[PDB]
Amino acid sequence: SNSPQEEVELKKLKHLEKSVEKIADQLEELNKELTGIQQAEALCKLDRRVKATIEQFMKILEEIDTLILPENFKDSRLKRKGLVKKVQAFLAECDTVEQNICQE
Amino acid sequence: MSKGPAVGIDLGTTYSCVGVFQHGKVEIIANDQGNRTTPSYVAFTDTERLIGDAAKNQVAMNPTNTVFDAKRLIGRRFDDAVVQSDMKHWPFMVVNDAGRPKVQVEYKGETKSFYPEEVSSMVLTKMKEIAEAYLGKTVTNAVVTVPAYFNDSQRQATKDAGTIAGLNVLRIINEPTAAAIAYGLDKKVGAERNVLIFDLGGGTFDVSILTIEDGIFEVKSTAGDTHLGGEDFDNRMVNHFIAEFKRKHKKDISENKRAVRRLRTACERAKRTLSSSTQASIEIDSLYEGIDFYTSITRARFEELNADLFRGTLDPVEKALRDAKLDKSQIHDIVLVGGSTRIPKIQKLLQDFFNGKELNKSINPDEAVAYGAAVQAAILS
Ligand SMILES: Cc1ccc2c(N)ncnc2c1
Repeated sequence: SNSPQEEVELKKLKHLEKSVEKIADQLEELNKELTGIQQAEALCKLDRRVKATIEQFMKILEEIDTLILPENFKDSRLKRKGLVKKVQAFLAECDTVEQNICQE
Repeated sequence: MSKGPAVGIDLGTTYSCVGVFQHGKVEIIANDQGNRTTPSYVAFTDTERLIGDAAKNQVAMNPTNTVFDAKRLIGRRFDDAVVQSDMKHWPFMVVNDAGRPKVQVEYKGETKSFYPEEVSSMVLTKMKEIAEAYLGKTVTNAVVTVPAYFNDSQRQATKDAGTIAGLNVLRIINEPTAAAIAYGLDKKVGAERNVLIFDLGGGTFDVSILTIEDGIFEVKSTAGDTHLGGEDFDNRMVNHFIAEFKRKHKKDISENKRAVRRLRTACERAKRTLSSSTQASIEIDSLYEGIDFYTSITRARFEELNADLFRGTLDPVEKALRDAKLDKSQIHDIVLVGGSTRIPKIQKLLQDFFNGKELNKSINPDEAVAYGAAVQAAILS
């Protein structure tokens, strides 16, 4: 049974999804420049950026964690898990970039 | 910009605060981010210098070149025991420069060193700027606070920071004294008053006993733990949760920095909630290995997890009474300062020790020292 209260939560999650789309675009640019190099000094310039992207994603997860959702709010709960799974996948992409750059 | 009033600045270990006296009331000024407190953090990046929230928010990205806890270094010699012990825990380099400590960072590609009072000036600069943005007038005159135990060297090095920041330091006042001003302890009719200031917050624990006669404040004794604070309470919640995950799922999340952080951030929100609620709920989706973490914490359990730490805050009070040569019955007023005094159990323990004596807590415990400092700034205007 769809409640007006759930709309408030869904809108919070829609903003977070939009923030993730913004950070994801930065990562796509980062991936493209890393692919570009792979075609040393350039790699530690990407270090500063991948570390910032990681942090932006970590701050999103921290914000998502502040939400407590009633089991009744099924659509919101599904949107939350989706977004967390989506962010975590991006964090694994981050870690790939980080482990490739600044290598001795 | 027109000439503005005098402000009160609480320069603290982990956070700073600024207040002004206008329209017969003290207003604690909020910063650019809307926060009433600003972290005592200064970061040096490849492109710029960040102070406060901007510096703290990027500590994870640049741990080595982000400076904090300058108050632990200011006015001290390099060979000082506190400096040697403390530096074993900072992500930044502390170097010896002719017997004096200096912090070594990488600012705009170059290796640079700053004295603790230079780093403090950068924080005081941000407080002045926070006050100017609010008033729309230029601020110079200010009252800056220092802990009652700071020696001659530590007191002057702070005055020096005010000068480097471009401030006219009207007076240097003890934090405990500024806490008594805020609650108008000095203006109280009668004889000499024995006052105990209980300070638990900003990563330090400070007990102070002062006696005030004829508008005179005298430090009769200082005690406490220089490394006890809110973060210690947090670890106990994190361990409790890590062990709960081990019980319920047989997986160790301790070795995963991101899992632990998500959990830590959630424990800080829970501890805060437990100051006003008897239970706090935590819902973390996919915490570690795809497992969701839905748990809850009681105020009772939180209290049990920190029982030794909480009780231990009374040993310092006992130590200070013995040094001031006072009985607990001789204490006229009890003042609570710092955020961690918001904890109901700490309040209960302290009130019981003082046989039901009511505690002074009306003024925000984070804003208390800065409130008084702003009252004193108005008086010296
Ligand atoms: C509301 C609130 C704020 C801050 C704190 C704090 N710093 N320590 C413990 N409890 C708190 C509660």
